[PDB]
Amino acid sequence: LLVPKLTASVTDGAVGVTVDAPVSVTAADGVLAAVTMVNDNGRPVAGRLSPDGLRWSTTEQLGYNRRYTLNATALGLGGAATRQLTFQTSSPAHLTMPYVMPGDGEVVGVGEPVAIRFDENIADRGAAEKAIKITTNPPVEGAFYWLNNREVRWRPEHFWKPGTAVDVAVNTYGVDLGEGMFGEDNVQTHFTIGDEVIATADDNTKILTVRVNGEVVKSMPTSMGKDSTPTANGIYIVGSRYKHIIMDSSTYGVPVNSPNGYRTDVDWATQISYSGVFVHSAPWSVGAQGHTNTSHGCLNVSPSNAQWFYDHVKRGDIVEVVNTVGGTLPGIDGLGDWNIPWDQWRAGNAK
Ligand SMILES: C[C@@H]1[C@H]([C@H](C=O)[C@@H](C)O)N=C(C(=O)O)[C@@H]1SCC(=O)OC1CCCCC1
Repeated sequence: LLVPKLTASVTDGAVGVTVDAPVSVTAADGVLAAVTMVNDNGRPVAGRLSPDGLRWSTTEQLGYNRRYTLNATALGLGGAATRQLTFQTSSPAHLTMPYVMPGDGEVVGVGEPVAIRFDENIADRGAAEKAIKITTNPPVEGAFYWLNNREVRWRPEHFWKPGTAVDVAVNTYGVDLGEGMFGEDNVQTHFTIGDEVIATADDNTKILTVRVNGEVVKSMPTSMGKDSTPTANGIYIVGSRYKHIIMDSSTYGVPVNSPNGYRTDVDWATQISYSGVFVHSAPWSVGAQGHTNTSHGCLNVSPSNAQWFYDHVKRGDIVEVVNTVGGTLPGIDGLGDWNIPWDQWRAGNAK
């Protein structure tokens, strides 16, 4: 007859045990008769034993900077075996919390990237990407690209197909993200791609044309950026929308008392770049809309068309600006991700 054997997922005397996975104990040639795990001061850790008695596992989150002691006894026909193991978990220098966009259960447009923003700089971008699990249905190829030291984006080559489910599991708890920085917790979100909505502003006609699944539903006279402060050409992702908002130039880097500065309250404003480009109500330029450019870069439209845009365009929908005398919107604006060529995006920048 054989004496039972105990196998644990940790070793006695281990340090830096990562807390991104449960701790388990398994019995062979016998079953687990007693398993307890206790922290540095007596408190039991929640666990569960399998019905067949062969495997025990922790069932709650294990902590950073803990000294745990595991006691297990296996019994079989051939006798008994008991082991005691003590180990120490990861000791982070710092924690970082991820924040994910878009919201859980939201329906968004075909241009919405997966966004994960950490509240600290990430030293090991590769470890962060490896810890993020993206599921798509129908499955589509996508890739990670960093906009800055804190925020990474994931998207396909082309705009999402309507009806696509997207699941984002940010499994950063217990993960070393470089230089002693560990994930504060896991986060999760799930969203769905809705109708294809692409609004094109053509400087040659000064009309913003809204197409839904390829059909024109709206044609808005617009006044874009004057020659000296033009609207950049390119693909813009629709972000947040406001029934009214105070536009403060210092938010976007420019003092109000400055020459190019401003602080003005405007109605029905849909944001389309982090640099502060909005579609919004401009009752003062209705005469110019459809004829001449007069703005600081915004897409000025009529009050009723701005409210229409607010009501009918959603986060993740697309605005494309073409034929202006401006440059191209920066790929790393915040809402300019589609201006980065796919070969460059797919190659990534985790180094
Ligand atoms: C600055 C605002 C905004 C801008 C994007 O272009 C932000 C979002 O970066 N677009 C504007 C525009 O209308 O083009 C404003 S101009 C600020 C002002 O002095 O407002 C008065 C001027 C005209 C008379 C009534 C308001």
